[PDB]
Amino acid sequence: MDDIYKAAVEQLTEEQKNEFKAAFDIFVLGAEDGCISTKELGKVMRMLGQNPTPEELQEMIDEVDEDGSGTVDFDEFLVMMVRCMKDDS
Ligand SMILES: [Ca+2]
Repeated sequence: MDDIYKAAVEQLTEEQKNEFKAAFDIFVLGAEDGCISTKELGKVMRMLGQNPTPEELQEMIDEVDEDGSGTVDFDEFLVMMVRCMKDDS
C-alpha cells in the first residue's frame, strides 16, 4: 500500500463523494451494520451505471480490502472505484 492510491481517493472532487455517498447508503440499506456487501455489488454497480463482471466484484474488492472484513466500506468502497478509474502505469 504505497502513498499513491491513498492520494487517489483524496484527489476525488467534493461532488464525487457527495453524490456517491447517497447511493452507498442504498446498498447498506439492507446490510446489518451499514456497509455495501459484495454479494449485492453486482446490482449496486448495475444501477450505478457500471458493468463489473461476477469474478471481478469479489476479486477487486477482496484485493482492495485491507481490514480483511469482506464488506466494502466508504474506505475500500472508494479505492475500488478510483482503481478502475486509474489502472496500469
Ligand atoms: Ca473490507
